[PDB]
Amino acid sequence: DIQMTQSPSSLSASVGDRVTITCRASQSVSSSAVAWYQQKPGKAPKLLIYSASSLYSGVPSRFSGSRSGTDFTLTISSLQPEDFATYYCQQSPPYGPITFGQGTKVELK
Amino acid sequence: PYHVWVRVSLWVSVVTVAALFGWGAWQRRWIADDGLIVLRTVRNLLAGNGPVFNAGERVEANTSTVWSYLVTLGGFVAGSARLEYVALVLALTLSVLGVVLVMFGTARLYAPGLTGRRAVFLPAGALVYIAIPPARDFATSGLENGLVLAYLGLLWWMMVCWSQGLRRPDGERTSRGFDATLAVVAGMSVLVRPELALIGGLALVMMLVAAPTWRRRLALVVVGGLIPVAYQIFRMGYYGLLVPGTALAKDASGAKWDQGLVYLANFNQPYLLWAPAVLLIGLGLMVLLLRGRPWIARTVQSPPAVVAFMLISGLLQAVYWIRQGGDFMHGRVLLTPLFCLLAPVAVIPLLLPDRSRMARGAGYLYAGATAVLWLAVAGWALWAANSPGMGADATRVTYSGIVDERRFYSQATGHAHPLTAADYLDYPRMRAVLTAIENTPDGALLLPSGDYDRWDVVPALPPPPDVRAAAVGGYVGPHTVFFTNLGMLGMNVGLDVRVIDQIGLANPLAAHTARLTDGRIGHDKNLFPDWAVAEGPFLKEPPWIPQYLDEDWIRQAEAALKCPETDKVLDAIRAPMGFRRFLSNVMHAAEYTRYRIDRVPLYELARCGLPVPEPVD
Amino acid sequence: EVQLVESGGGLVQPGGSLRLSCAASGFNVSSSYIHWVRQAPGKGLEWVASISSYYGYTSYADSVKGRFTISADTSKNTAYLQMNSLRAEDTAVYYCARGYMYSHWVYSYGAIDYWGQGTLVTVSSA
Ligand SMILES: CCCCCCCC/C=C/CCCCCCCC(=O)O[C@H](COC(=O)CCCCCCCCCCCCCCC)COP(=O)(O)OCCN
Repeated sequence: DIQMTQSPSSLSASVGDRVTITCRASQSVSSSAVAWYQQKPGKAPKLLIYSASSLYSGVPSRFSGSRSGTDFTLTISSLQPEDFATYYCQQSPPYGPITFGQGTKVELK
Repeated sequence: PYHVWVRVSLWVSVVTVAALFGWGAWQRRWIADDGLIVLRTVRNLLAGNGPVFNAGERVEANTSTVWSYLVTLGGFVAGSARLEYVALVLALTLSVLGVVLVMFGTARLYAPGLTGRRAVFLPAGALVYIAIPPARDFATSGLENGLVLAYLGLLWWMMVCWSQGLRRPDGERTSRGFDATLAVVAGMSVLVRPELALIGGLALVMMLVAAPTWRRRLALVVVGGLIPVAYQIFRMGYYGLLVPGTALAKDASGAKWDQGLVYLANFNQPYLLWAPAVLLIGLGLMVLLLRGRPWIARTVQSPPAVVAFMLISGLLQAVYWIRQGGDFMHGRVLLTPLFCLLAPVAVIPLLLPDRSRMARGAGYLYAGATAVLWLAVAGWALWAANSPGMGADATRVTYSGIVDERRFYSQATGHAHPLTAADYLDYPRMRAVLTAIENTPDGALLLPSGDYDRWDVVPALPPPPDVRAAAVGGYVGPHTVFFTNLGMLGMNVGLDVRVIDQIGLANPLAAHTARLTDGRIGHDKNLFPDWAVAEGPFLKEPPWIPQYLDEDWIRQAEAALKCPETDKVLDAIRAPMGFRRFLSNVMHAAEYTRYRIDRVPLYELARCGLPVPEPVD
Repeated sequence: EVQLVESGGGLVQPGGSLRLSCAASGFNVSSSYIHWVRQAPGKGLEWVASISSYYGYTSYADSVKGRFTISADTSKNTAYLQMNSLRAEDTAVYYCARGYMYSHWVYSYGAIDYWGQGTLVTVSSA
């Protein structure tokens, strides 16, 4: 069984700041199929990052991802007021089961 | 042996039909992808390797057993290296011969009742069949449709003669040679097509009914089925199965009536097939009244029985194909029942009614209705010949899988008449495979690439020293190609390159897998490429494989392939052939036929009872 | 435009049965992967089941392995999920989604492209 531990759980940031979120796995992640999602309260999630380093079509350039070995990181630079949501890290082999992480929430102050 | 106008009329009518049909089949010249799969087996057989798709395995890929050997004989006689022309010529000749045979057989049915009368013969059911555009599409492809037409025409003529032959010359129905010939012809039906057996076997039963004693019944049953029994023994000994293998790959679960009804509606709606049926039924029920409105052995061998036999055969074939689920082609599998149903009305007589039934003006009005009905049928045929066809939905994958293959492959390539394998080099992934093979002297496994229209390469293990040097004309490694369309690749790559598919037409591993989900007709049961990587002399590590393959799955499949029961089935078709191999294959064919494996390697391991390999990490 | 429309859901007695449907537009279900995902109130996301019609492959989670069933009807471009023996802790909003595939062949990136709106199922009663 693969488990992902996402940290931290709540971030306090203001407009025009830098935000980093780290998702950590346990076993081998040679799949490198970590993807990041965004969900606003009462809506369906949106894809941002795929293959742990690749940016989806239509997503602004502020979003970035990096693979620090077993650690994975999402980066946002100079956040706008329309970026306060909940984010999820996900892992999946080519056919294998999907595993999500514990979401993180960002507030404004 | 009748009057002059009856003799000439029939003749000219026959000629007319033949001519038109020939022209209709020359303006639509093509060869299907499925027609190029027979030619690879023919090439292997003429090369000295045997009736196989690939040199190292004994797998049956042809479901006709008569078309393949006929084409092999034709290609042996013809010293030219081109085999598409042989198929073209044979298909054309067989189709024309079948139509002529059925017309001539139907004429003798009506001949006895025309003695001392003035009448003419007119083509009714022959024109209707050749007016349908898909009938002329499949009159020249690489399939065995013309063989079926010729066989059915010969059987119809022979059965009509047998039924009318009752004259009691010497207390016997007919001669013994005719009976033996008819029995052999009837028994030869299973080899041509399997489902055709229900026709031929039925005929056999009728003969068994009319025999006077048990001795004649035993003689007939022994003579009728010798060749099919011998070929069944050979197939069991050689291939190790009871079935060709393509039928083994599919794992049916029940009837599909809704898909069959959809297929029937799709066939009908372009051309409005109900109007000719209504008109021909009217003509048939009208011609019978003029002949007159009005123990088991005499009844079975009677002209009324053969008409019912033909109609029942057609209805049964239609029901079988509708229950099966249809096909993914526009009208391919519904042409044999149509040919069977139209046989009794292939030609109709027009004559002035007798004085002893209707007097003067009552006979002048009976011919007018027949003439008008024939004119209406001819008008329908002329309209339906120039029909656009299926429509602007035969180029994409719609909610149903039915498509028109001829236009699909005409637009897929850039040729209006794609007849040879050099015409198919313009398919989007065809020119790249040659360069991919030529750029890998040491061999590799070729897979479709998900980013572009080229191929992905998985290298093979390098040869050891003292084995690379000891090679004739240089060293060439093993090349394998994994794809879905085999004819164009098979007729191009060569006889030393292994060409495999995913459904299981030529893949022995994918034909022994079970079914979980129904899906689309014919494109629903595909094996993972990880199984292909697992078996083969190729590398299995992430620095040499694409990123869409799982290495844990590869290790699990490699560990699962060593099951003791899988090994026996594998060496049944790979060990060198001898005498003990033939006997062992005969004794164990039944259990090899009913053998299944699981798609997912982990569940296979669980079923067999083998330990799970450690994670690669 | 790609659309996924979901229907079927409500109150059911514990130990009851309820079926779910999802209609697809703009693509064929015969060449893409379909997933079901749920979200319990005040909780995160959780994968339920997946299907592939091109390969004949079906997969389930360990919690609902023996009681749920996912199929596909390619004639109508619809996917189904039968739910039996619904214990009271199976109440959540259920989503249907599509996988992100390669352009020129049937391979997956391991991610999800398009998400449906959702249909909540309450498996409690009384
Ligand atoms: C259409 C689907 C049918 C399925 C169900 C099975 C039905 C089986 C019924 C048939 C048996 C009874 C009718 C046929 C027998 C007619 C008599 C016959 O063949 O005689 C012969 C008459 O000449 C013939 O061959 C004409 C008889 C057949 C005419 C009707 C043709 C049937 C086909 C039309 C319907 C198909 C058109 C629609 C196409 C989709 C001569 O024999 P004889 O020496 O005169 O001795 C007999 C005494 N008259």
